[PDB]
Amino acid sequence: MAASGEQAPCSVYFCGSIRGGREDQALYARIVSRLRRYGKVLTEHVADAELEPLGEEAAGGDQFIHEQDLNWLQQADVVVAEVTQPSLGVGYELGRAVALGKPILCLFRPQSGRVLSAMIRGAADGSRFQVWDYAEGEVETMLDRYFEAYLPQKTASSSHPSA
Amino acid sequence: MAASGEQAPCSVYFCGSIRGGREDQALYARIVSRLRRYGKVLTEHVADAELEPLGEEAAGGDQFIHEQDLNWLQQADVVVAEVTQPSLGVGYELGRAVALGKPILCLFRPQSGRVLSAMIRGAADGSRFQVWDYAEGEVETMLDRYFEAYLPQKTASSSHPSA
Repeated sequence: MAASGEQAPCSVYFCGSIRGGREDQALYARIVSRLRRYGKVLTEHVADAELEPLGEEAAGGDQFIHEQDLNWLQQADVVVAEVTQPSLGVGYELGRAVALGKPILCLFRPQSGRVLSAMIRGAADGSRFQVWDYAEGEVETMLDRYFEAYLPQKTASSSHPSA
Repeated sequence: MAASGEQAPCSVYFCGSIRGGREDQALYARIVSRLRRYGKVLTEHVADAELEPLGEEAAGGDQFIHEQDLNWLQQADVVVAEVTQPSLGVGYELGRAVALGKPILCLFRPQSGRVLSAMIRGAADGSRFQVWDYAEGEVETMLDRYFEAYLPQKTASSSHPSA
């Protein structure tokens, strides 16, 4: 079936250190579901990691996981990383995005108030890089405020002017 | 007292997510002692964090901690980050070094075999970025092999040609 006469949305790269596959994996599949609603989620690897037996060394391909992550992260039109408890993938994904990434939204939850790493917090430039606070009960809101200041017509358009 | 008629060594930036101040803090002060022997350690903030009451929010300056870390990390002639258990500062320090850093040595311990993050491992380019394995009983060796392939005359020089 030919695609609708509409343009393609944007892409979102949600980072969320895996190292195994736990509740963060479940929260990731949900968070990934919202980002997947806004546009295309490139970090499909994440969240889609619950399937098959988990355990890092578990079949998967750490190199293939990162390889696609670095390439897609580079193909990401929009990037947001979840943060709360210590995380190497989140720190690397946020640091790499700081330099190779452009639009970077970071999230830290106060419910645990684990004080976001001083590095991610200090990186706070408020110039594409921002550390917003949130909780599973309002994560969608954090993205809603940021995206509301963003997705204006990309969200939907009844008219489709010639390219 | 005027400095000896010798040139200045190199500088080393040892990264080691703090978030509090624990054994990693003690292992950091020691590791920092070896790097401090090779040249100048810019991450003086780390390790030197045991003093005064710890607790992140504890007096210190998360922004000042990162601020100096980012600037010094940029002034680092050599950079090595410790890795083993999940860490946001290590992930960010390694990611930022991947892009802004140049010489980057990463360390992961097999004793716990926590499988280094797929991102740090996948970043394994072996072109300044390398993930070496080690244990508190041989950490100095990891640095000794890397530095042995490095600090040749900078270690010491009886002659001091004009410059």
